[PDB]
Amino acid sequence: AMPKTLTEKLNAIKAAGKGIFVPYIMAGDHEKGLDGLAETIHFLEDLGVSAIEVGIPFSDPVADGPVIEEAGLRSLAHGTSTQALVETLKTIETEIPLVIMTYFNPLFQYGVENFVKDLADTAVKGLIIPDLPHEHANFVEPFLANTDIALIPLVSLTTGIERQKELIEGAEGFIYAVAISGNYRADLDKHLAQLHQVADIPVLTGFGVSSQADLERFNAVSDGVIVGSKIVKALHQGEPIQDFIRQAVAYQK
Amino acid sequence: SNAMPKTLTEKLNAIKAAGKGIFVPYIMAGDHEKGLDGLAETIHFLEDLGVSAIEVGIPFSDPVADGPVIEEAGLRSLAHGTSTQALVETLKTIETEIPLVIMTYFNPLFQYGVENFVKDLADTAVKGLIIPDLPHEHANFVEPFLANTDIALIPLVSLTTGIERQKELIEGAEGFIYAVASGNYRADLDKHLAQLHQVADIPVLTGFGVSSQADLERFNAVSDGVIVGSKIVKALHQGEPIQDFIRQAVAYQK
Repeated sequence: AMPKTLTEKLNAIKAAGKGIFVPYIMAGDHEKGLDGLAETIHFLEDLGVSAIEVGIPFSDPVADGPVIEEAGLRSLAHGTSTQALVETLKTIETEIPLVIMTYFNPLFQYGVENFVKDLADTAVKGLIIPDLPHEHANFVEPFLANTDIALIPLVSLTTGIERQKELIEGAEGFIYAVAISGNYRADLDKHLAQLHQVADIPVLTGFGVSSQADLERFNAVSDGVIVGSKIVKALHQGEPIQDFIRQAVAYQK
Repeated sequence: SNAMPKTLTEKLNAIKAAGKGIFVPYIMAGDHEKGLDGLAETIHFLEDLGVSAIEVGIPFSDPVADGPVIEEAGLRSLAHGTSTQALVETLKTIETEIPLVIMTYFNPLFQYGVENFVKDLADTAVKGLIIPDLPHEHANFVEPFLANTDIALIPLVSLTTGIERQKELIEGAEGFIYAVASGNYRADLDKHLAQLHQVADIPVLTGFGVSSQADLERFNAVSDGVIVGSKIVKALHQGEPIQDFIRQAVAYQK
């Protein structure tokens, strides 16, 4: 198509028998932060550089909190890789359905289609991708079409009900309710119950369950609970957690 | 509908229908004395307690491979409140005849929205894009959005992994080619650089550590030019002299 101006400009320098010189700078690494970027660029322009590489600093998307953040670091230090996890999961036989929770990047690096196909014969029945926006569900949903893997949607309890209906339309597996300042104190119990009524599949409460009291409260207004930090921490530190789980599983009505 | 209903929905509905609460523990895969080899043990432990399902976390691994100087520069930048959104806005402000090449890992791009990012830079000095951790097989996530634009997607080509293998990357290259890798008898790099140089239809630049004029001249003998990263970032930060080095480098004639 239309030739790109960067190719043209570099070809011209080469054609003139001059060496191409491209400095790299980190955007925002300046006394004035991003307000220093123009100054740096013009400084390099004045010296007649061919082009300038402008780096964007990398921030991770992990928002799970310290207990789980540390568990991830321990896991990586044991040499855990996505590929090795998939292979290990093929090994494991269980009647319990497994739900994979991952951020998008590891999935993307592995290959979404590959990941789904490689788990076809496993105990994996669900997939949660916390940083995948609803508008970009097409990155995963097509590959789950013929499979036994449900894409679980994360639904914010504080958003309007029409928005929640949109998120959960065509949802499979279950609905993961999340609740994240403001002079307005939201009644979480009310919102949870409202979501519960509206949904055609099970609604689980996925925040703030650390005690039997928490567990009973949320079971009154939903189908159940997801418990993360407490279990991860207990397993790591060797605290007994059997009693808590036994009691939780035995919740009736 | 016409498709088979998912087993997870059925299993959870059955627990609910029995009037029992659903209970789902989360575990981090690999967080065990035995690492991944402990996963089965943990799952069976939870199965024995009659949990409804198990959430199995995948650890997130950092993609940054830039080295200490640039790693530190990133942390400084973040501590100044730098965001992708603010960078884009700042770039709309900047007028320059020099073409700018954005280097980013995929995740920040993904978070921003690839299409948004490209459209938001449409009228700016950005003419190139480098995404070190974008696998060639998944170039469809970016390439389509660059189709009608003036932004070239620059490929990283490894000199060690053999040029013919990376034929697809090189043939479908725009902007320039970023090559990555008398003494030490690893003169395989010189040979590979020269081979890549002949085969390429656009300029080939060296992205090995250039820290001296000697480094610069060596690579210019077998390529069209160099990219200089750590040396410049460190010098700007530490107030080391850099103007002379750049002046000399820009002026170099073979």
